[PDB]
Amino acid sequence: LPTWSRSRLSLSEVLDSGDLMKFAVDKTGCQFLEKAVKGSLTSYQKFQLFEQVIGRKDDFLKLSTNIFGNYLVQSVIGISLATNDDGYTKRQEKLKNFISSQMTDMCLDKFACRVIQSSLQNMDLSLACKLVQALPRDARLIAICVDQNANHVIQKVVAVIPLKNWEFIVDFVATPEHLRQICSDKYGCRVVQTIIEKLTADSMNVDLTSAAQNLRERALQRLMTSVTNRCQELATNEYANYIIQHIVSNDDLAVYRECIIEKCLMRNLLSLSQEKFASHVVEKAFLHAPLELLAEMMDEIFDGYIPHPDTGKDALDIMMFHQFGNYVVQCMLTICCDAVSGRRQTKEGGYDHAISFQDWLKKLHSRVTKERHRLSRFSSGKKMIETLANLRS
RNA sequence: UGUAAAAUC
Repeated sequence: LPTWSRSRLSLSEVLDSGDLMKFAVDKTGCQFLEKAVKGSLTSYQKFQLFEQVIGRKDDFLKLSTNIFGNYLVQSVIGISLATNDDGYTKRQEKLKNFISSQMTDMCLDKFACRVIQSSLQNMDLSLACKLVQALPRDARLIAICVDQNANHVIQKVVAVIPLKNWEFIVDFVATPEHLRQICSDKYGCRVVQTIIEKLTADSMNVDLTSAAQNLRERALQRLMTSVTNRCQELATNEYANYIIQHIVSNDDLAVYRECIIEKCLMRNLLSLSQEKFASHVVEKAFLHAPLELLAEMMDEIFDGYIPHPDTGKDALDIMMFHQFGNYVVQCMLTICCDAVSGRRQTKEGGYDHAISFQDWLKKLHSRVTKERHRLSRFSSGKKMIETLANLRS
């Protein structure tokens, strides 16, 4: 802090001194400015703030990447946008040019990415769209998606910019090798998740024109083709299993839920049920499958696999006592008890499938009855016994 | 008996 600067200090003093940049990167100095710029500003105070804070590229970049300064930058941007005077256009154009030119570097900065984010939602839409065009289209875009901070720029784009402007991001991410890298990442998955939700024709998109719905659909199909083509890899992955679960769980993605079940899960239920990550996906599939697929799933567990040649152990034996598989059997049982007890719809496709649920329940009850002694050794076993006991009444 | 995210004074 400059020598000449103690409480009861004026904003004009700071602005006139030429020492703003020193205040803005200081904890106490920036604390002062942040409070001062909330008050009533005259035209000239605003003019000076515009010039010193967002007027020259280097100082703007210096403050934007600063732990304290980035807040002041955001406040002054807000004030610039609220001041519809004659210099309005030149200021917003300049701000767009500054960020545009250092896009990647600002995205990857812990503090500057915050400046990018408030600019995206606050700037006039037409100028915010130009910021989006400045996103990199190479390895650097993956870098942004997998960064714990930068990924939020992409999420903000998805939230507040119309799809046409970021369609290149959808196609970039659907590129097989990009999808593999991004979906194998903790933060990269969050980016794909938010895109999927934006691209879903849910109650949140009813404000779209039909042309915009058509655009949304194409982008959805292109992304989902890539997702379903790598479904096996994604369903079993530590991070991307959550995405597959979301797709299977969401009624508004019903057709993709079915694609996944048919071409990924079916015939692999026994093995997937024994995976740490995929076992959760299998549960979701049971919970949300349409009746016809559900019947195939059940039939696969009860009679899809040949029992062990020596011991006579079947798929259901393995699963009941497996560290992860036991949760799938509990899920199967709970579905059946919910159906038979009315807690779950049994009609679907014009028909009441109650008889099928009773069928599957009887099988499970017969198995649990015969194995009650071994099952009572385990928490899962006791849970199933109790589930069945609570049903009788 | 079994997993992620929710990121700045």
